[PDB]
Amino acid sequence: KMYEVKKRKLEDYKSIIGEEEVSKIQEKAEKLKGRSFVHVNSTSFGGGVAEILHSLVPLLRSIGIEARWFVIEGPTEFFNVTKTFHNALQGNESLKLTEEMKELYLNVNRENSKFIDLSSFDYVLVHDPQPAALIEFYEKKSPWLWRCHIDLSSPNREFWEFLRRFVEKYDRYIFHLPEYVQPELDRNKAVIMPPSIDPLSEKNVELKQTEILRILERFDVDPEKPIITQVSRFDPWKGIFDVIEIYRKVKEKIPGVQLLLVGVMAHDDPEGWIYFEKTLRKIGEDYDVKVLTNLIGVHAREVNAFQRASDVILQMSIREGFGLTVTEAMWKGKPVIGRAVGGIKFQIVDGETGFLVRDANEAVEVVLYLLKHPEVSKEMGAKAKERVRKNFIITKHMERYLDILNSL
Repeated sequence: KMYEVKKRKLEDYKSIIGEEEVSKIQEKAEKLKGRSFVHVNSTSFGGGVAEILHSLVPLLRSIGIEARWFVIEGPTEFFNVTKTFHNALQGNESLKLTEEMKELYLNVNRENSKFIDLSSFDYVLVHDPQPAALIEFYEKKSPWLWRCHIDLSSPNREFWEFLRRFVEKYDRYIFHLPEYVQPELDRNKAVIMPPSIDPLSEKNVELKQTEILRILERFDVDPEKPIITQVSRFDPWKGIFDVIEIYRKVKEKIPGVQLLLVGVMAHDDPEGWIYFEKTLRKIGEDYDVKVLTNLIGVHAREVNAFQRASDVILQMSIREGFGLTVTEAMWKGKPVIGRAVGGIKFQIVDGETGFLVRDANEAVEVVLYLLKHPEVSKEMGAKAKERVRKNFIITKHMERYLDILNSL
């Protein structure tokens, strides 16, 4: 039941990246002019990958590459199975792979493969596990790349042994960061490509001051008082309780300080909602702390407003992937205080773009320092934006793809 998904042009980013960068990109694109580059995944809706593809595809076409995008479809059971796969591959050991599951998985993949001859494109890229087995139903005549968005450092063995038979047939395995790659795979075929942000999406586009204020008021956020923020999915290893504590320490000296705990989570995330509830219990009736989620109307655009209005942003994760929330904050010129883990450690240049702290106590002095030194804050912020502009925006993401395709 596979379907292809139905305006972004490199020109739209010229003002952001400069003519030089634009030429460099067009240069690399030249060598691939006319070639078909197709993407395959499981959804054209929501944020994350889908959101990026909605801009990346038209963006590639603007530089002359026949980029197309297809989404596989399947019964709800297929996704319950792939949901199980996702968790198992990321480490959950209590899950079991049954023959019924393998079959359903392979059959759904077999079905989707009938809709279009993916093997006829010059370059085929498959995102994540759900459609990895598509490479199995064609006569491979060109390069097939596997884009992995999850953590495969220590997978439930039986699920990985099953999936690797398909994955091993790809010419490249593209991971977010080192800590997520599966070390068993051929070293020269495994490649690192961090996720990126699209400066023009709802989450990152620069909002007008009137809109930001209209959003802050709607959520009872006072822009005239200090604001510290952490946007993250509610989970136990995100330092949410540490941030609450940091906020309380800071409040002893800056009584008007407000804390924004922002998070968007699927309804299919009980553990997340359970933690969300425990956070509200911990906070109690201190309403200077705002818990902002999609349960109560928070979406991309308001998350955008919350980050812009923040004086300081934190990311006290104990566990973290690349950490795009840090990328978003840095793009908005905000100094970020975080723990040196995953992409947080990679993105923050301590003392330059933000600060890497070890515990809550350090975090406290740094937010107080930043609150006291707005000039240092602006400085670090500008440098933080510059680092994102040169490394983690969608056009650099697209350029990384060109480099890969060209190396084939």
